[PDB]
Amino acid sequence: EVETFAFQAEIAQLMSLIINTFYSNKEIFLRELISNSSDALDKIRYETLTDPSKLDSGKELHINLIPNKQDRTLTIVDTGIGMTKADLINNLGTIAKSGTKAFMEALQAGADISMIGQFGVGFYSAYLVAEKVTVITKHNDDEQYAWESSAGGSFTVRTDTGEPMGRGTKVILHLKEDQTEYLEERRIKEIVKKHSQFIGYPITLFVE
Ligand SMILES: CCNC(=O)c1n[nH]c(-c2cc(Cl)c(O)cc2O)c1N1CCNCC1
Repeated sequence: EVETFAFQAEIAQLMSLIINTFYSNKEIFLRELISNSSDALDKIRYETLTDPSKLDSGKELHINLIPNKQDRTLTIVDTGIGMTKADLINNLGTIAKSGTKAFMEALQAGADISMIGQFGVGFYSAYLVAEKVTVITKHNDDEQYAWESSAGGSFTVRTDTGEPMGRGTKVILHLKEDQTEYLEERRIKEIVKKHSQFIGYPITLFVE
């Protein structure tokens, strides 16, 4: 059923640095998420170039944004390659330990946090606005899993006999009391227009 994993020390440190460092420009989280989705869609597209069956689990490659003012979530869905359980345990497909190192040094030499994605650990910026992050993922070569954490040095993984998804990744953000602007139509379109206007895949913003 539910396995529990400790973050490597370095991720745990990045996460804490992200949660505590005073830093106003929290909007970038959306850009790192959308850009992760796009990377993952590149990958299923690439793979399909040589094997068309790769797309049997769905041929539309797209990114939806789904706010929910009632649950206080913002969900980013994509029809990318997805991750296996191994990928979810191994820092969500990232090279997060070396990447946290280069980010740490960079930060001490005058990066700011908005530059997190140049170090390959953009996922973690989700913790700028979310108290808890659940990732659901289905890869063609594995079953559906949900990865979850509220930081604090640990994460969980479990099989998701929830809503089958076909193929993709779904990042539900459970937003902090004071970051509900990220749930407003007006405010999301603005961030997508500003940081994510040249993404090679349709982005749909759902309405409620
Ligand atoms: C090994 C093949 N799978 C993937 O690469 C993958 N599948 N889904 C994602 C993904 C990860 C995050 Cl954090 C996200 O917000 C969206 C994604 O699609 C993936 N990424 C995106 C790039 N960083 C590594 C994990």
